[PDB]
Amino acid sequence: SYDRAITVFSPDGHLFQVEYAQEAVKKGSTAVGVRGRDIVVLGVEKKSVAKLQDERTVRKICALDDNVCMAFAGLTADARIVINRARVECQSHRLTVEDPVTVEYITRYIASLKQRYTQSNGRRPFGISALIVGFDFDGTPRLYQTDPSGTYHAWKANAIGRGAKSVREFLEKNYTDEAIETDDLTIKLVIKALLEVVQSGGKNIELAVMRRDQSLKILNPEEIEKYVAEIEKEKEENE
Amino acid sequence: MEEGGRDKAPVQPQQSPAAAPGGTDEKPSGKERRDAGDKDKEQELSEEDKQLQDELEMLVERLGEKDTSLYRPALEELRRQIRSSTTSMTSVPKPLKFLRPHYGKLKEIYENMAPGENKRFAADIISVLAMTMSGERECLKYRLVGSQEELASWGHEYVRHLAGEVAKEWQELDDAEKVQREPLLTLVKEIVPYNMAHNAEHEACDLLMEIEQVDMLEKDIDENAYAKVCLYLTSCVNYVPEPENSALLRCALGVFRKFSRFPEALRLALMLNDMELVEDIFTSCKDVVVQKQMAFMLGRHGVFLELSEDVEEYEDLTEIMSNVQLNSNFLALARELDIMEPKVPDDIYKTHLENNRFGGSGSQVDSARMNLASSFVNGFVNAAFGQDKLLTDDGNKWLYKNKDHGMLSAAASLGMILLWDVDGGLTQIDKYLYSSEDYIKSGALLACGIVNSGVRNECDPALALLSDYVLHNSNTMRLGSIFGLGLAYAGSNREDVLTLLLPVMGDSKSSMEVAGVTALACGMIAVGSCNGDVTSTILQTIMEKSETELKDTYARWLPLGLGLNHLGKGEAIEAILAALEVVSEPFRSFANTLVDVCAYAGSGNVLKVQQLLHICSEHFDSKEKEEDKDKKEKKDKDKKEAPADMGAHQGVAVLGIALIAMGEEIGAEMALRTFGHLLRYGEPTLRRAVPLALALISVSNPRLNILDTLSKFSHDADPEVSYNSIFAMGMVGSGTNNARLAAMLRQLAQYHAKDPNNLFMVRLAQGLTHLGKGTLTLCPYHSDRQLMSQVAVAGLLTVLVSFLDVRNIILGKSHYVLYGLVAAMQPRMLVTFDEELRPLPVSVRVGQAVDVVGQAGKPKTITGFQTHTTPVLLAHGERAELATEEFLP
Amino acid sequence: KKKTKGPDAASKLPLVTPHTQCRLKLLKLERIKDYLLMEEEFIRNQEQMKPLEEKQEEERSKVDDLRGTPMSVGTLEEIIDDNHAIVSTSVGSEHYVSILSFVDKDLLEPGCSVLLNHKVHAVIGVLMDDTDPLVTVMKVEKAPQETYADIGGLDNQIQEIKESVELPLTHPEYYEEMGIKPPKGVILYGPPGTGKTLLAKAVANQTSATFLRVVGSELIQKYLGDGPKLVRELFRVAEEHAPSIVFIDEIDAIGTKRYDSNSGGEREIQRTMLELLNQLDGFDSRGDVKVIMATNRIETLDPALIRPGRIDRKIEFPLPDEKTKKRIFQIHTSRMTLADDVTLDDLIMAKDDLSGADIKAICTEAGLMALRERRMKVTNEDFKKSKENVLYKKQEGTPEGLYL
Amino acid sequence: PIRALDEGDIALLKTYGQSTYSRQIKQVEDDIQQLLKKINELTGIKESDTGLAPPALWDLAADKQTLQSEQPLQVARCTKIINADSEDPKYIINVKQFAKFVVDLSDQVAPTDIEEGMRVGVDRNKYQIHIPLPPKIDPTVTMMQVEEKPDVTYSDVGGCKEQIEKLREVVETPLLHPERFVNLGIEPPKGVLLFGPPGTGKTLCARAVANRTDACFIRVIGSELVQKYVGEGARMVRELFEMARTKKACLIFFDEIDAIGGARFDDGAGGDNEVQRTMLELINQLDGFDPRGNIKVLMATNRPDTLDPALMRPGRLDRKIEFSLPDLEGRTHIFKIHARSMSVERDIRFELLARLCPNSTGAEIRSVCTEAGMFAIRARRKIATEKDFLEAVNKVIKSYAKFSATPRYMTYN
Ligand SMILES: Nc1ncnc2c1ncn2[C@@H]1O[C@H](COP(=O)(O)OP(=O)(O)OP(=O)(O)O)[C@@H](O)[C@H]1O
Ligand SMILES: Nc1ncnc2c1ncn2[C@@H]1O[C@H](COP(=O)(O)OP(=O)(O)OP(=O)(O)O)[C@@H](O)[C@H]1O
Ligand SMILES: [Mg+2]
Ligand SMILES: [Mg+2]
Repeated sequence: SYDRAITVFSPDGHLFQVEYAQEAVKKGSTAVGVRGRDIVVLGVEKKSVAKLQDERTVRKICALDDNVCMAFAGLTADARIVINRARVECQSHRLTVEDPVTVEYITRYIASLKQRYTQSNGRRPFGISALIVGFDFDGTPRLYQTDPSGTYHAWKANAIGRGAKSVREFLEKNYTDEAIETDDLTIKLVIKALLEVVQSGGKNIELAVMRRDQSLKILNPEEIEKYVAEIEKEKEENE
Repeated sequence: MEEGGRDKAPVQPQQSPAAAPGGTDEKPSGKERRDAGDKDKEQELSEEDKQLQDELEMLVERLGEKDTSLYRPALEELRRQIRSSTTSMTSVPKPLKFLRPHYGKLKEIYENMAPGENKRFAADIISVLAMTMSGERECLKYRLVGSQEELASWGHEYVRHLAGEVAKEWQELDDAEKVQREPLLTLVKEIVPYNMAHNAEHEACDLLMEIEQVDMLEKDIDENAYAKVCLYLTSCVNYVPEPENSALLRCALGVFRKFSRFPEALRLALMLNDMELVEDIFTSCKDVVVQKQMAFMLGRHGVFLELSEDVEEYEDLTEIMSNVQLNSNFLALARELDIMEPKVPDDIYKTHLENNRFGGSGSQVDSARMNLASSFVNGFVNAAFGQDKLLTDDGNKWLYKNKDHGMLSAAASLGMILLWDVDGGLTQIDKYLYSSEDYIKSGALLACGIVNSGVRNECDPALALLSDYVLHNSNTMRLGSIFGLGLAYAGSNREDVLTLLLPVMGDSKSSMEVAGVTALACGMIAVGSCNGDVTSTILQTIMEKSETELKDTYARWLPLGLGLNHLGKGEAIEAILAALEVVSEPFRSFANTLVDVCAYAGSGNVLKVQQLLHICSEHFDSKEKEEDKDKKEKKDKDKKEAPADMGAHQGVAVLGIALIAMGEEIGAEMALRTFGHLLRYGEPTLRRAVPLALALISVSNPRLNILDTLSKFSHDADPEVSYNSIFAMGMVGSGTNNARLAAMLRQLAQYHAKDPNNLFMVRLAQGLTHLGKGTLTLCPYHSDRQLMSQVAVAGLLTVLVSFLDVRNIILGKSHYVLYGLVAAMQPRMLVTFDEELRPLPVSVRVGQAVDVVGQAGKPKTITGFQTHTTPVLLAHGERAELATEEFLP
Repeated sequence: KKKTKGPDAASKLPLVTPHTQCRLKLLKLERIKDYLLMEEEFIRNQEQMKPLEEKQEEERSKVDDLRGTPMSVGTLEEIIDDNHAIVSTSVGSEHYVSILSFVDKDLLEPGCSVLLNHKVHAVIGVLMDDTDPLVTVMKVEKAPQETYADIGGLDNQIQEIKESVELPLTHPEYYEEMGIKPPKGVILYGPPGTGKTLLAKAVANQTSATFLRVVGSELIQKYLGDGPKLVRELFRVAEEHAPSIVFIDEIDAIGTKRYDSNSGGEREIQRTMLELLNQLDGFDSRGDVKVIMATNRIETLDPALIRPGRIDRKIEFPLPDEKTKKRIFQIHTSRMTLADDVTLDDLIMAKDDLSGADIKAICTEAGLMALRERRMKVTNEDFKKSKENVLYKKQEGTPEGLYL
Repeated sequence: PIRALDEGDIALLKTYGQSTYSRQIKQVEDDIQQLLKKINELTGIKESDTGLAPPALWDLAADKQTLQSEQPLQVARCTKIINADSEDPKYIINVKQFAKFVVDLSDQVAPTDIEEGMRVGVDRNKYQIHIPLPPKIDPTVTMMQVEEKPDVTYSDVGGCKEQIEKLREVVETPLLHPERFVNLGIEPPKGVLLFGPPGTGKTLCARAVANRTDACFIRVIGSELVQKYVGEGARMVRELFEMARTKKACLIFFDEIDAIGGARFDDGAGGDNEVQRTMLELINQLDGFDPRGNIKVLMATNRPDTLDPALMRPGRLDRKIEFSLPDLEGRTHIFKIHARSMSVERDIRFELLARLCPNSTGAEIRSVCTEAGMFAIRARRKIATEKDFLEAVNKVIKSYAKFSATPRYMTYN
């Protein structure tokens, strides 16, 4: 109505185009992530393989460096563009200053890049929301979550994608004030968080972990079902 | 046209039957192998239940009909094997072979011979293979055979054995809801000899299981709502042993057999008391069973538990008789003071306060009768020990002002002001009793008798009141002294009090009202036996009423007392006896229908109602039988108050149109009594019908009839915004609704609407389905039946105690041994389940929940939680022990 | 006293609670039948045994003959003098007629219909009521069969509408104590085939006041002056009666944005809409009348019909979620014979876009397909064929997952 | 493939599991409904609706004078006269439904008091003039006027100070203190139009002025004027104004002028053009010569842009008052008005609520108040509290037509 341009103000002061691109993220597959005392783990679902093409070129989680991880939602090509730009930026920073890249610096850089496609006309805003997970500052973990508008925040347990609200609802009650040790218990929490897959195929979950120490670790489809079995075993204790 | 590529069965199973007559002929190979090859196919196709168009029956019926007709009768060489096979393979097709006229052909094949067990291939099929047509045959052919020739051939013995095996089959095929159709056959087989069905089904359920009986019990108990009287009694008595024989619960036997005390048989109640003393061995199973035995069914049972264990095993009788009554009074005091009850409200009369500005100014009411009605309002609203100290001195000044009759009524108001009191109510009355005034003394005696009414203990049976009775020097100071006694021993049929009150009517006093009150007292003292009272009453009627032709006070006390003395019996022999006793002139024949209907308190008999409406139908009644039609309409509500609630609505439909629109005297005058007696809940249907034809008095008709409609306006207890109507009617009651003719009526109605917040309930329905007693008094109160001019004077003596069968409102109470627990439950609407396989939700609206000892309310079902196990009666009794048991780790 | 409750309900008795081939139902309907026959017999005897009759007082026939046999009906418009009023006939021809006696000269009022003679044309009576057979026909008197038991679970909406239309009647003690006026207007909006008319039926089934039902594109006549007058008479007859309720269905045929254009017929439509809009909430009073108004698309309505004060509660009916589908399936197949094999879990969970009417059609199609091969019991494959083979028209969007 | 159910299969289908009480049931319902039909037919109605009086009132007058009243009098149809020939005894008359005839007087009537232009009674046969009649007073216009006092006070309108001042200036002051205008030398206007968004608060102000008016008030139905017959709307318009002029100090109030007419277009052949005439009959009657005087007219509408510009001529409509959404003190005052008659917790502040409803009119605030009451009812409470209003606000104002509810003010912190 009063929109259709990226630099106009509605009578009550909104930027309707940014808001319109805001909802475009929720069309993607959900993904969550949490941090722990020793381990940080992020999980993705809704892979829904088409069983007739290879799956090594459909990656959704990528490492911006050797000691940081990122996940995304929304459409695809913009994600690839941002990934490439971020990798170049972090490597250049390591070149100009010998210290490694802190998890906060690269997030702020991504925020600035997404910010600078909003002021001018003739530039369509990016349509993705990112999750950054790292621990690089003296062995301490953190995660951050960004927005298509260009503002970042610090969380402890987030959820994005189609239907993140229910995952929230689950999280704010099931996440415990108990500072979570025993990393396997954190992974159990992540599995039970993704348990609300809209169809629960059992084999539509994928995890990635990072234990303050080593590079990326990827789970394989043999411990996922043992975790499922242990979840059923704990759940059968209803009486 | 679908035939071809598969119909080889219409080829080979067509040639085999075609030469089957040849098999019965010289070739025994067809007699054996072909019979086997047909029977095996038939059994296989009717065995499975997957294809409901049987592929063998439906390709044979056309030829198979004549084949079976000409095979069995034209064989003449019936060997066991060949004839058995023929009967087996010609008995099954008949359901498809013939049409509805098949009752004469259920046996044309099966009866020829019994091949083994007919249920062997008819064992696990529910209502498909054979049990449907077998059930139909046993239902109808057996009844036709046993209509008069009950003792006959196999049609009784072997039919009995077949019924037993078919009941076993109904249980063993699927054990499904078709079990509730097994009682059908039980009531269709030996219709008249139902006993030999019901006992059989009892034994069959004895080794069935101890848990699958409850559904059968409920089905029978709700099938007993209406049937033949003898069938009703048989079904009730056969239900009685069911919770004992198969199941060993035996806890509801004491509750579901009190219902068979009066209606079933006096000896039935004797055996119920016998089983209640034989049982109750567990101490819990005695204090609960005795809770309802007094305050929920009737009195006169304080001496049946006085055996040689009278320390605690037989001291419970005195507890539940009167000591439990005192404890309940103390509880109903403490709880009421805890929740909602200020000492001296007296506001509802003063509620007409926003009208002070309306209609100009006040200072209009100066009527002396007003003071009477005011006192009655202040009495009725002040029940449940709402005593007013020195606030009743207004009644003392009015007692010293005017209205000697109003003085008596005001004096008697203190009876119901301090109700159900034993400590000091008599002491409070005694101070004003010695006042040297005849009316004051009579009112004091009435109040004293009212105070201990319903307690029926041995406190002061005849100490004070009877000493004045035996000194009946004054005409007025003689009736109430005896009349209250009748109320005081209403539940007691003690012959001592009966013969002691008989001399009141035998004194030949000039006061006919005294004789009437004595008749009322003797009627309301006993409701069962003692025909000698009936003989004495009838003799007094013959010797007195013959010489007089006065007001119906004769018809208001003699025939009413006669009906009360023989109330609630469907034998009709007592009805015929009293009928042939009093054949006389029509003014006395008014009592014929009264005594006829008083013995029909409640049952399903459309014959009875049909003759009830045919009797006073139109007749044009040119001042001939107006009293007869008046009692006919006043009683049409009776006999219909337990019709399974269909009859109530249908009756309201009939009365709303028939008598209301095309009526002259029975309609325009005595048509509001039936609504005033039909229900006491308060619903928009009747509350709308009444005012529309009532607030418009229709002065053209006997405008006083509209006044009657005012009284039944207050037929609803439990105060509500109904007031808002009558309040308005009060203002139009200044000019219209004549003050000198309807002011006291409107005021007493408005006092009855919001009368006593606690103890509001008064509907003679303790338990979901019980109405044992309490209708006795309520009948006399409503027995004014017009003649409100007479009521204006009589009521000052009568209306104070006219309705004195009030039970307390509240039913929800923990009722622990020390009353420890408070409450944990969810009150809700009435039941929402009858015969559901899925979970039974009794509580339609569980949203409502309270955790106090507070009131129950009329349309409320209560369920519990927090695992208290509530092992008393699980429904509601106001005195459940509810011991805890939670063996659930 | 007004015309009073004027209740509209047949509602004899519904207790067929066995809902099977049990004896209880047979005995109960036996009781119903014999009561009805009893009442019929009573009315026959009432009408057959009337012996009294004169009913003319030697003058009633005199008055009957003094007035003409084919009396006509006219419209009084003024009364200049006693015994010389002035009336008019249909064609607008006034006549300075006289007024005779035997006509209570109390209830006559300018605008009231009167009874006139032919030959001399004087006033001889007053016609008590005049309601055309377009408004009395709108009324209902036989309640529809459904009730709350059949609704598949809409607890929020049911509680809402109950607080709207039912609760102020039965228990009107709270509202006065709090000092609030209960709401009077309700809109039911949402996608098609969800249950908007079920609540109308269910409410009409169980109530105590008068019910009036009107469908949208019926308030329209072609004579340029009948629409608004018919609306006015509708509300007049509703208010003179009991605390009635009015149900206008498929509104959007009447109200849409009130813009300015050329044709005169559309001007008439706008004129009628605007008259109703005044009638609902205009000058002084409104009365004790509730209005329910149902539509399946709401954005195209005139902003003056929807503002609060005129319509106070709006109720959206959304598509069913997976909790409700089980309830719907349990209701619509209750009276069905059915086999131990089937499990409704697969049918309810496989799909995620369907409504109540769709479920009913699936049930009937599956049952019929079972009948096709000569059976009564229903199996799982029948339900599979019913769901997939028909009952699904399609749509497309978001191609090939641009989002991942 | 598939096959068609044959007769034998149909026969067997109605055969297995029928139960022993199938038809035995249905025949019952059948005859039930049939006897229902019968019992309802046997009932019809009764009337007793002729208005006959008690017989005592009839008296014996029925024979004496009612019988002697049919034959002596005549109908005497009533018409008007347009052009009285003077000194020439021929008159001209029109029935307004018939044609025009030349007619004369009767024998007994003087030819003096027969002033031209008034209603007369006329014989059916000879069309002679017999008696005069007073000018018509229209039956619908008699109850057109309110003759009643709605109980709404100036004290009950909050947040509209200026508009109340201007309306008072137009209506009340010239009717009570008519000296300031002649003292300074100005003339009082005679027409005010009201406009604003729907719900702003117009008709309420109109009702308020009809309480302290101390003068005749006339409510006018916008949709009553149009008629099925030709030539009716204009007639009622002129009757309205003449009857208004008869008495002194009467006010006129209109609603939805856009119903009667606010545009003029060509063609519209047939039915439409009639309404055109009607509106014209108003306009030329609204002004012209002979100042109307202390007769004031009010126009109120919600759709001002569709009005005929001829209405905005100086002299017809003089002042136009705009109603606007209340800013801040309007909201606090409106809350204070509608929430002084319900039980509330005594320590609640209303300015906080005034913040959280930025663009809202009086209707929405009133609905918020009642809604908070309902949420108090749902739980068993006697006195409503803070949280009640806080929840009702989310229920009403914002909830309808929301956007980005889940994103919320993520970017606006
Ligand atoms: N929740 C439900 N429970 C039971 N039946 C339902 C439910 N929802 C829908 N139905 C079914 O939907 C039908 C009712 O029609 P409905 O009220 O949905 O029409 P509507 O919304 O007025 O549609 P339209 O736009 O065509 O007029 C019935 O077949 C009813 O059984
Ligand atoms: N300033 C205000 N003060 C008090 N109440 C107000 C105010 N503004 C609006 N209202 C409320 O608005 C409601 C109706 O207002 P009103 O009838 O005047 O609207 P309107 O603008 O004439 O509408 P429409 O043009 O649609 O007829 C009333 O309940 C009134 O209390
Ligand atoms: Mg519909
Ligand atoms: Mg308005």
